Amino acid sequence: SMFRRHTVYLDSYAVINDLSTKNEGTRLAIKALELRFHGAKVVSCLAEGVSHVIIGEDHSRVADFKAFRRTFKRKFKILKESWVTDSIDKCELQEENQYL
Amino acid sequence: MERKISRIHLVSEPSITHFLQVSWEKTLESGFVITLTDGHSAWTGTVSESEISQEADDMAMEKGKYVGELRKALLSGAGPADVYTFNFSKESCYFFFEKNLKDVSFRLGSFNLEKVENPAEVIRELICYCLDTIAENQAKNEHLQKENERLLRDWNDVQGRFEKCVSAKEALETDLYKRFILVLNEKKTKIRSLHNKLLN
Amino acid sequence: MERKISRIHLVSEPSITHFLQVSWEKTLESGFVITLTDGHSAWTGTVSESEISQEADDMAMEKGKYVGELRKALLSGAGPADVYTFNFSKESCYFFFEKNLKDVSFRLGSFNLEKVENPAEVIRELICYCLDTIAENQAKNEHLQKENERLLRDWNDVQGRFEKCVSAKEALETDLYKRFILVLNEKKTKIRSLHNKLLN
Repeated sequence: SMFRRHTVYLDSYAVINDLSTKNEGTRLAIKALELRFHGAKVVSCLAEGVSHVIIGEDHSRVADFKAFRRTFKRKFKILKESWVTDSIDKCELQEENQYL
Repeated sequence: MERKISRIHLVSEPSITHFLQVSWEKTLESGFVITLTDGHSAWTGTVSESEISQEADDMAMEKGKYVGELRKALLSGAGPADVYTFNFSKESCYFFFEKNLKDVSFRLGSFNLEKVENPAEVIRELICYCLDTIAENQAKNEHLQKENERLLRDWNDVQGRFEKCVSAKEALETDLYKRFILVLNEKKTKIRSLHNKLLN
Repeated sequence: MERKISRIHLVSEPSITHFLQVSWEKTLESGFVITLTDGHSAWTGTVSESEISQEADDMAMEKGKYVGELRKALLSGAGPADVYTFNFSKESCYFFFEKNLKDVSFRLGSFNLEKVENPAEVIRELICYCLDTIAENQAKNEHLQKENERLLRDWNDVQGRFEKCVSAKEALETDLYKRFILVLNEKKTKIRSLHNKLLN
């Protein structure tokens, strides 16, 4: 239940807020599955309730997320895939500042 | 522009092997250009749809079966038991191929090839095409091997993660009941205290 | 026993591309036999430990690095920034290649070749080796494709199993929590009812 109060949105869709564009990622799908297994909340639609964002090696969408978060009242955080892996390995929530 | 290179042994010269190159645009039915070479001389001929249709009509069978036999013979697609004999008269440049069957033979086909003034050009083209296809196949094999290695690594990692999670599931299953028991025991202790106070 | 065949462009006749094949037993250190083919005529030569050592001695460079350059040049290992120019004096059958870097030439080797009476056998061997390499590469490609398909199917099955496991875990947690919270609410209502009697 470590990720109970930390909702995570993953860049598994080429176009945001569009279910018809599901990607065939390899690491991303497994990481999302594990994160939801550990109690995290994963939403296919990016709404105002999103608090954390996970992006893989694809750095092309970083600018899009940085532009979107400006309009959002609460700005989310973009974290690398290493944060969740380290959290599972150490069995506690690592600080995101080292993976932002 | 599909192409196929095969090695054949003419009955006239069984001590050496000749190379037959067959090139067709879309399918063997439409037509194909064949070239027979031996490293010193080359003979190039062409066969069109009309010639194939006439040969099939003369042999009195469906076009599909004749095309299949031609594919099995010229393109080296022979089955486990299929013997094809290729004869080539160099003086007349007449190249025919037949199917051997026990003690009988069928004149499957015949063409009239013509010599090319520069066999070196065609030999070089054939060798260059062979090298190019070899390189392309090697690159494709390397890419496939890399993909397979990556898939194996990812599968192993996911298997380990699943192995951990399956046991974590039962761990949580056991922990939840104990937590509920503790909280309910505390609440029942409060209930007992209140009941005793009321009794007093 | 292995060999490598590459395309070599002569400065004298850049239009026609020759084919240079180099074959060795275990490594270039022991030696290698080279053959230059054009399509109508061929030339053959050999190099051994003594010849390569002599060729390295006259130049102030390490033998290992020298054989490295020889491998980079003759086996088509030149990179984008590496350019090599070859010359083959037919009259004297004298072969030599140099490296063109920063607009200055530098000799790398000087081989002596001997013409072959029959050039129709070397070409036949080259074509047969190319066909065998194509066949083995195709077989390897088919095997790799089958392995890739199997690995993809296994990965998909594992992902489906993981999804099923996580769904089952979430359902179990939700059911247990709903049951526990209902029991806790019942206990809380009992507590409130008992406390309501204190004021009375």
